Amino acid sequence: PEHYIKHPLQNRWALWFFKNDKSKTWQANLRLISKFDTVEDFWALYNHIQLSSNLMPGCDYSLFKDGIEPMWEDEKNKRGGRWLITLNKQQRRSDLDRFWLETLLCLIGESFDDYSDDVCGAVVNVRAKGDKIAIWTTECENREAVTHIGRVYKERLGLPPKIVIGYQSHADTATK
Amino acid sequence: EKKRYDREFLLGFQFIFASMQKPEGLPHISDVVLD
Ligand SMILES: C[n+]1cn([C@@H]2O[C@H](COP(=O)(O)OP(=O)(O)OP(=O)(O)O)[C@@H](O)[C@H]2O)c2nc(N)[nH]c(=O)c21
Repeated sequence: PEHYIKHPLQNRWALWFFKNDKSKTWQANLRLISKFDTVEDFWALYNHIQLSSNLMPGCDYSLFKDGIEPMWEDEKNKRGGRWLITLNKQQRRSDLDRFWLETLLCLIGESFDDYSDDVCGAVVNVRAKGDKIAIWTTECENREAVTHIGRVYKERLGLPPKIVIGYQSHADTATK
Repeated sequence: EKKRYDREFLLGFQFIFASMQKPEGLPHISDVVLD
């Protein structure tokens, strides 16, 4: 074990936590948990943190490439958007953790081939009205990349017909 | 060469010893970072 060689990731990633406290400005509620850049260090982190399904409503996890803040305002996000799925109440226990882990594996495994460079990160929102999972990409008008990421992501999630997936620019989200 | 990994490869590492060593320097976030 003292000579074990870890398996490198293409990118260094940062895992963030968001705590719901409406008294604070939104970014003030972000907390960096840790960063990693190997397969084994990914699992060491994942294996020592709470499952998404056990977070308090109003909290988030986000996994973003090192140097990209998990917010619309980042240079790498402001022209981008997200591939979003929304779950119902029953699906929190049956699917949220599985879908989130699959999302993490798509990110760290660079599953979108020559378009994985358009990936910024992913977010899971634990919400009473319906949990959300999304992959954030860097440019909504990189339509080849957006298509490829969306198509592969949906296949990897294995979504049933009742859980749909769509893309939205952050500019449109911010303006609602 | 880009470092690309399929899901089965990644999952195979989840419980090897290196993946069970608690990371250093974690913040104290109750019920999030499991201590
Ligand atoms: C991702 N994000 C969320 N917020 C704030 O958090 C609020 C809630 O954003 P939310 O992503 O937490 O969704 P929620 O399910 O709680 O509610 P929804 O608006 O009905 O979809 C947004 O309206 C913003 O005020 C954000 N505020 C800033 N400045 N930048 C961000 O990246 C950002």
